[PDB]
Amino acid sequence: GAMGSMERASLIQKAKLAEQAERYEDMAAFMKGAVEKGEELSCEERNLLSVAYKNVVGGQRAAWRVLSSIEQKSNEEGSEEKGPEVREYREKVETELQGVCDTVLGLLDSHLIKEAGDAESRVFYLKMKGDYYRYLAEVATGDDKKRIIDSARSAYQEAMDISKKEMPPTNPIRLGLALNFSVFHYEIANSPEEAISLAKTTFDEAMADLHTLSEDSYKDSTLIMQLLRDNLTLWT
Amino acid sequence: GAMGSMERASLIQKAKLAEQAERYEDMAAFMKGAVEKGEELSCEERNLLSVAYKNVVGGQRAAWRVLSSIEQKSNEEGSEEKGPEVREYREKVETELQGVCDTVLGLLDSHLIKEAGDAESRVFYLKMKGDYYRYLAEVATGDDKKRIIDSARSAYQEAMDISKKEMPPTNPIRLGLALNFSVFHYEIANSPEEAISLAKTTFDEAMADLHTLSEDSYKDSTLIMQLLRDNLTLWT
Amino acid sequence: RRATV
Amino acid sequence: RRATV
Ligand SMILES: C=CC(C)(C)OC[C@H]1O[C@H](O[C@@H]2C3=C([C@H](C)COC(C)=O)C[C@H](O)[C@]3(C)/C=C3/[C@@H](COC)CC[C@H]3[C@@H](C)[C@H]2O)[C@H](O)[C@@H](O)[C@@H]1O
Ligand SMILES: C=CC(C)(C)OC[C@H]1O[C@H](O[C@@H]2C3=C([C@H](C)COC(C)=O)C[C@H](O)[C@]3(C)/C=C3/[C@@H](COC)CC[C@H]3[C@@H](C)[C@H]2O)[C@H](O)[C@@H](O)[C@@H]1O
Ligand SMILES: [Mg+2]
Ligand SMILES: [Mg+2]
Ligand SMILES: [Mg+2]
Ligand SMILES: [Mg+2]
Ligand SMILES: [Mg+2]
Ligand SMILES: [Mg+2]
Repeated sequence: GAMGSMERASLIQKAKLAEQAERYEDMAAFMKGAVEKGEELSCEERNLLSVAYKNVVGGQRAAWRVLSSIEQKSNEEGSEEKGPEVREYREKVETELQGVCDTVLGLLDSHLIKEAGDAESRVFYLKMKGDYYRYLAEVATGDDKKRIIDSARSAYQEAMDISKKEMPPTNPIRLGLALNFSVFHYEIANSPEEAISLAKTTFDEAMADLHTLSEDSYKDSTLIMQLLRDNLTLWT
Repeated sequence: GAMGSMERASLIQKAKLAEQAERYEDMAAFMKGAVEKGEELSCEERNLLSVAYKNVVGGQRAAWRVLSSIEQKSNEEGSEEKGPEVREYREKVETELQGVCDTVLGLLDSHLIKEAGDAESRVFYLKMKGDYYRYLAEVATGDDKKRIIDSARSAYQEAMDISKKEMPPTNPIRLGLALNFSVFHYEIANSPEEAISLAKTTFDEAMADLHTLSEDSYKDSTLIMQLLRDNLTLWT
Repeated sequence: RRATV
Repeated sequence: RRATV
C-alpha cells in the first residue's frame, strides 16, 4: 500500500496528529498502514484505529441518511419526477461507504482477529466486525441482506460470549459492545424487546460492579452506562 | 474530467444535494464539472461553486493551522526532538491545500473571469481569485511569497474598483469583498491601519445606504456588516 | 438519536 | 477569530 514505505512508529505518530487535526480520512489511512505492518496493536493503537474509521464511516452514513430521506420523499404520491440524480448520488455515497466497511472488515480478517488472544483485543475486534457488518446492513436491500445481518449478529455474539466470561461487567469495551448489539437488535434485527432487555441487564450488572473501581475507572464505565440509560429512555 | 459525461443540470442538482448532505468535496467536484461545461454560471450557481471550495479549503486550512502550531512548539527551546513526522504531515496537508487553491484559480482563469462582464459576476470571481491567492499566501515561505501576496492584492484591488463604480455600498458581494480585503491587509500585508480604515469606511457607507433597501435586502446586507463590526471590535 | 459507541 | 466570508 501507499504506507508501505513509512515506519510503523511514524504511522502511529501521524495518526495521532491527524486525530488532533480532525483529519479522520488521513488518520484511517495511517492506521491501515500500521495494521498492515503485521504486528499486533496495543490498546492505544486499537483505539486510534477504531476512532479513525468510526468517524469516516459516521460521516458517510449521515450523508447517506440525508440522501435516502430525499429519495424517499421523491418517491411519494404527488412528488414531481426529478430524474435519476438523487438515486445516483445516494448510490455513489453508498458504494463509497461499503468500500470503507469492506476495508475495515478486511483488516480485521487479515489478520487482526486471528492473532488476538487476550479478551481486550479479541472482543474489541469482534465488536468492530459486528459494527461494520451492521453498517453494511443499514444500506443492504438485496439477496445477501439476511446474510449480512447474520454476520453482524455472529460477530457480536462471539464478542458477547467472550466478554461475559473474561471481562468485568464495568469494562468499557464490554459496555460499548452491549450498547451497540442492543442497537443492532432494536433497529436491524426487528427485536426491540431483546434490545431493551440487553440494555437493562447490562446497565444493572455494571451498577453492581462499580464499587470495585478506582475513581478513574468509575468515570470511564459510568460514561457508557449513561448511553445505555439514554437508549432505554428513548425506547421506553 | 470525471464529470465530462454528466449533464450540466445534473451536476448542479447533485451539487445542491451534496450541500444538503455536507459533502463539500463532492459538491466542489460537481461544480468544477459544471464550470468545465464552458457556459457562464448564474448567480445561484456561483454561490454553489464558492461555498463548495470555501468549505473544502476551510477544513484544510484549519488542519494546517493545528499542525503548524504543533510544529512551532516542537522547534522551541527545550522541546524533545520527535523526528520529521510533524513537518512531513504539515507538508502533506499544505500540498493538498495548495492543489485545491490551484484548481480554483485555474477554473477562474479558464475561463470564468474572462467571460464575466456583469459587475455581480466579475467582482465575485475576482474576490475568489484574491481569496485563493490569500490562502496560498498563508502557507507560503519561499522566493514567490511576495508575488503570491501581490497576486491576491491585485485581484482584490480590481474587484474593489469595479464594486465601487458598479454596485451599491450595501451589495453583499461588495461588502464581503471589503471584509476579506481588510483581513488581507491586517494579517497578510502587515497593514493593520489599512485594514481598519477599509472596514470602517465600508461599514459607514453601507449604513448610509440601508434606507433604499427592502426588508429582505436589508437583512442580507446587515449580516455582513456585523462581520465588519466584529473585526473592528477585535482589532480596536 | 439513539447512541452507539 | 476574525471573520472572512
Ligand atoms: C483516538 C483516540 C483518543 C482520542 C486518544 O482516545 C479516544 C478515547 O479512547 C478511550 O475510550 C474508548 C473509546 C471511547 C470512550 C467512550 C470515550 O470516553 C471516555 C472518556 O472514556 C469512544 C471511542 O470511540 C473509544 C476509542 C471506543 C470504544 C469502543 C470501541 O469498540 C471497538 C468500545 C467502547 C469504547 C472504549 C474502547 C473506550 O475505552 C479513552 O478511555 C478516552 O479517554 C479517549 O477519549
Ligand atoms: C451553497 C449555497 C446556498 C447554501 C444555497 O446559499 C448560500 C448562501 O448564498 C447567499 O449569500 C451569499 C453568501 C453568504 C451569505 C453571507 C450567507 O448569509 C445570508 C443569509 O445572506 C455566505 C456564502 O459563503 C455566500 C455564498 C458567499 C458570499 C461571498 C462570495 O465571495 C465570492 C461574498 C459575500 C457572500 C454573498 C455572495 C452572499 O449573497 C444567500 O443570500 C444565502 O441565503 C445563502 O445561505
Ligand atoms: Mg521498520
Ligand atoms: Mg447499491
Ligand atoms: Mg414487551
Ligand atoms: Mg448537455
Ligand atoms: Mg510546502
Ligand atoms: Mg494608527
